[PDB]
Amino acid sequence: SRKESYSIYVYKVLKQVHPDTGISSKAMGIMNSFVNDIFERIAGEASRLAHYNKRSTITSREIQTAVRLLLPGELAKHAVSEGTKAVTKYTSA
Amino acid sequence: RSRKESYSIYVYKVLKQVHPDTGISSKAMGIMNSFVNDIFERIAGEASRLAHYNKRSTITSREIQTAVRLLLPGELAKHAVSEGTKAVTKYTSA
Amino acid sequence: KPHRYRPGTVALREIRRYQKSTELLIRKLPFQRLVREIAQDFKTDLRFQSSAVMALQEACEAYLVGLFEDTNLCAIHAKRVTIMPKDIQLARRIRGERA
Amino acid sequence: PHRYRPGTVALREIRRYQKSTELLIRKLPFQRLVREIAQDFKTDLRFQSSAVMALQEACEAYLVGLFEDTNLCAIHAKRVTIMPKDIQLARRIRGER
Amino acid sequence: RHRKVLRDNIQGITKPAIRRLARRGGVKRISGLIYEETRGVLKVFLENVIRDAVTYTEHAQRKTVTAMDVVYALKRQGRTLYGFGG
Amino acid sequence: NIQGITKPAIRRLARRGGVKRISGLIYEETRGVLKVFLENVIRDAVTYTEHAQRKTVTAMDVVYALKRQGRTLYGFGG
Amino acid sequence: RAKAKTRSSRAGLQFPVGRVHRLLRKGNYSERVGAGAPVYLAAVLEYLTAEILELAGNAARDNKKTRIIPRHLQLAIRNDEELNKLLGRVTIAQGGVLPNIQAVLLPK
Amino acid sequence: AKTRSSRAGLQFPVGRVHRLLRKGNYSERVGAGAPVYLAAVLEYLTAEILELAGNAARDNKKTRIIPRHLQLAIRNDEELNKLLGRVTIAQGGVLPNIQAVLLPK
DNA sequence: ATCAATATCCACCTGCAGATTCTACCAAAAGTGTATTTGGAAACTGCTCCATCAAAAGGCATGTTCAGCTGAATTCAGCTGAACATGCCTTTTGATGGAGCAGTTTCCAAATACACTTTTGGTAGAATCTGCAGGTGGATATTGA
DNA sequence: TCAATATCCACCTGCAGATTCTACCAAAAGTGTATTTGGAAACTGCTCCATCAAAAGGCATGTTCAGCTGAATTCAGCTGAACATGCCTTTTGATGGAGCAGTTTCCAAATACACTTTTGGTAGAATCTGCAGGTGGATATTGAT
Ligand SMILES: [Cl-]
Ligand SMILES: [Cl-]
Ligand SMILES: [Cl-]
Ligand SMILES: [Cl-]
Ligand SMILES: [Mn+2]
Ligand SMILES: [Mn+2]
Ligand SMILES: [Mn+2]
Ligand SMILES: [Mn+2]
Ligand SMILES: [Mn+2]
Ligand SMILES: [Mn+2]
Ligand SMILES: [Mn+2]
Ligand SMILES: [Mn+2]
Ligand SMILES: [Mn+2]
Ligand SMILES: [Mn+2]
Ligand SMILES: [Mn+2]
Repeated sequence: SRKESYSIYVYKVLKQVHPDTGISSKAMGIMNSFVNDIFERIAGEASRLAHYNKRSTITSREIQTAVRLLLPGELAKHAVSEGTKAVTKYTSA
Repeated sequence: RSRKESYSIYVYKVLKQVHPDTGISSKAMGIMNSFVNDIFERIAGEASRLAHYNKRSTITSREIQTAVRLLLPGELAKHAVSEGTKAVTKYTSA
Repeated sequence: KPHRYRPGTVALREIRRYQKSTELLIRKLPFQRLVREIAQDFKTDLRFQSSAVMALQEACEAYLVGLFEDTNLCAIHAKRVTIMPKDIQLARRIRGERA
Repeated sequence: PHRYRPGTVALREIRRYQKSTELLIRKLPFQRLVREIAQDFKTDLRFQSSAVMALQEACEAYLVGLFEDTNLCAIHAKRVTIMPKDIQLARRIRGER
Repeated sequence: RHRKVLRDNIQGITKPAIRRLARRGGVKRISGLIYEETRGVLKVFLENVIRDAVTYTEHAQRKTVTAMDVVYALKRQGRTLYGFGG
Repeated sequence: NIQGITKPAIRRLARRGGVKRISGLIYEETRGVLKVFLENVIRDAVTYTEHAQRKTVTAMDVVYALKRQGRTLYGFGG
Repeated sequence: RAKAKTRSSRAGLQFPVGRVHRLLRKGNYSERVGAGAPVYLAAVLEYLTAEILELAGNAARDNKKTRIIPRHLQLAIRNDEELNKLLGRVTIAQGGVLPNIQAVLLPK
Repeated sequence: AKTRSSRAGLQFPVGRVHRLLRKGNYSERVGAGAPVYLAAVLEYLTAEILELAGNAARDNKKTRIIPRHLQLAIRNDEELNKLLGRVTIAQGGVLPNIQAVLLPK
């Protein structure tokens, strides 16, 4: 059948920071868990945020407030910039 | 004036059933509403998760039942499960 | 003589008394001031529903009381009867509030 | 005809095991304990091998963690030897009791 | 239209109030240094809750922190509070 | 079977946890905790199993149970 | 048409089956919600609020009051092993704590 | 036709993140930027950990990142450690650490 | 083995702040007649899970010393509790202006629902390559002297 | 400080379990269309939040004093560590059969829709009442003698 994971993406990102480094299967498994967990945490909080404010749509504004409430200081700042950077670029050309 | 819903009416009925003589202050009623909203959240939440882990797009009394077994401790679970089932078979008897 | 209760007697009198009651133990106004200060340092020109301040005080006191229970167990465990900073620190480290 | 003094080899093991990552509980005994307990909730169950490993990993990460808090409680009481009393206090403060 | 400057309000949590809280917590004897550690611990507790609460206030584009903001802020921190649900 | 969890294995766990000296009563104490930990988790897992109407406990069932018990594990499907 | 029977009375319940059904649909828990789900949930909630009101009511009586207040809710909850666990991470405003002094602290 | 990831300039699957938000029962509707934003956040955190674990590997004379390395990067970083404080990395062990009072001499 | 000094426990009042019951309007359950979809059901089909075997070989169970740790006993400097005198500043009430929550409508810009067209990611064999696990030899760290 | 025993630490080395590649099909993701509709303005009606004034007494503050608690010093009885000895339970594969997840292929039952019609609930109003707050006598409790 088929089982989709974030492997190829984690791997792509791996090569950009450490072109020389590889990653074992057990480690790739750990990165998957990591991505799924953070995904759930952010989505889940954005879900509550929209519900508290009686909105039926989760916009980038909810994902951002969620990131702020979820990630520690510097991680939040950097994550917030990367996020608005990606949305900005996506909205242009 | 956007009316605000609550479970007070039902908490009060149930109260009269167990303690006919007893009343309840508004603060205590405030706590009871929080309690009902909290447990609903926990159960539906777990039910939601449960249905998702099994590629099921609908939450049935069966999801609510497993949620209940997972969330409530021992005896409390046994009894809540009985009342739940009893209510469903009765409801289905039209 | 005058009469003098021995040290510890009044303290036990106080435990029974406060564990019997449910009122907040920190003064209202000072606490409201502390909230507005901390808040102000995060974002300016904020306002607070009266309920919000009370919700915060209820939460802080429930938290300190609970922390002192744990702190008290740590002191006793060290065969003492006087809670010290190191006890509060041991409790928070084990509560994972800060390993 | 020589011996290491009490505690010297203990420290040596702390160093060895804090450096490694292998599971410290023997596998078979563990699998056996797992199935015995499960058997009480539902009879005739089968286990993916990876389900047993996930359990052993969690279980060992939990005990190692619990021993840290216990070591801290024992040191708190001016001891260097952990005791049931220390595991009890740690589990009490963690709210597991 | 100037409100006075807010400073040192943490000292508003007095020695007597902390002694009372320890009492309810069942503490019999209190070291002289407990009071400053306690204020420090309270300060951290409060900031994290207020920070999260104010984050919910802003996302709702309000200038007023409501009791619900605090309730969500506390629930986020696994410190669920009953009695102010609205 | 709980006795299968042996003294030396408990010593090792203790060691990775940085414990230098161990009292004789800790061993039996540890099995009790180990047993409560496993019971609470396995019970939750089998409940996810029985719900999915299976007879096989899957790594995911364990991962979901662990998450519920506040012991999130990475490496087995989440 | 036919007689209007509430789903609650149909289930032999006090708690609002309809209200609970809408909350499930609007709470984003799943794409679809079965008919028995809100009936089963309304019953569990009702059973639970009946269990703690039974116990609270007793604490009220013990303290010679006829009106249940927050402290009464605290006593009922913390004194019941099962409810205490269910609500182990919940704080009840104006509930205080249970009277409890460690033995070692009492006068020798 | 070019993917939304490339357009957003990401390595993470924007399309998949969008489908996952819609099917995860989080809200009734999903804005177009939310998948973009979310994917960026996930990519960034992913790079942060791989960067430090890569380093942990190098400091070990290893070129392949393994579980132990992810554990050393995480627990040795204040922020990452706090974020994953209730998470356990299988096969990652613990940081070498012996309480002073337990040393000899 | 009292007594005296206080703190605590109770039952008796009763008007005020709240709680409970009385009244009406909707917002929202309940009814019905379609239109759609879910997921329970046999029947199969591999995947991977138990058994069953064997060796070996670690790794564990036993006993023997005894090192050095924990816990019992003592001692006492001075910290922290109890009691007091003072008088500050939190509480308790009321009143007022007006910032800013909601509560209404009005209307795109942005999201959903479709029908296709095109690309990418998950698979199942290929084609290496990072170290695990030994070897050996060289200082180390411990320990007994 | 010596001198010996047992630990570590290095630098190399070579096979092998994983890894990294290479070669193809379908779901997913990207498009071009047609509809929908969430919730962003643009007001504005009213809560209820911030402030001010004033008076009064509950409580915080700052001291004196000395009880008894935490902390430092000994001491020795045992517990728990280090080890050499001896043995069996765990580990490692390989085979084989079978149980049982995953699917495919239906369709009758169960849900979602659309919208009309029928009330249970909720926002005050009006009416009704526990019990907070006071106040003196038991009933104790505590601590000196
Ligand atoms: Cl200290
Ligand atoms: Cl013990
Ligand atoms: Cl159902
Ligand atoms: Cl968006
Ligand atoms: Mn400031
Ligand atoms: Mn205005
Ligand atoms: Mn491709
Ligand atoms: Mn090597
Ligand atoms: Mn609209
Ligand atoms: Mn003064
Ligand atoms: Mn003296
Ligand atoms: Mn002492
Ligand atoms: Mn001796
Ligand atoms: Mn009616
Ligand atoms: Mn009274």
